[PDB]
Amino acid sequence: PAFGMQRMHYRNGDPQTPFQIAEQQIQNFQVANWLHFVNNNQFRQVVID
Amino acid sequence: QFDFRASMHMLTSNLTFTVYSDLLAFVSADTVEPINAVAFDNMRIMNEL
Repeated sequence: PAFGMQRMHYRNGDPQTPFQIAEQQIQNFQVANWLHFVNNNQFRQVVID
Repeated sequence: QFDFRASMHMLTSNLTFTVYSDLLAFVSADTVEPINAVAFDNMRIMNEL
């Protein structure tokens, strides 16, 4: 709604999350970049001590 | 004139059979889980979360 885009018709069980679709469909760099970070923000498995 | 020999006819029929009325009585039908019910396009009828 902020960017005037049609409401996302998201299918339950879609392989992609809503943020992953929005990342491709959002042309604003800041919003898209934050969306990309949220999509790829993961824990790092590391052996410590 | 009544001619007994000429009036004798061998009537033929089936020895025995059984007649049934409601064919669908012999069919037990169920439906898939409605969450997974598909439409003509092989997609689920309803997809909103």
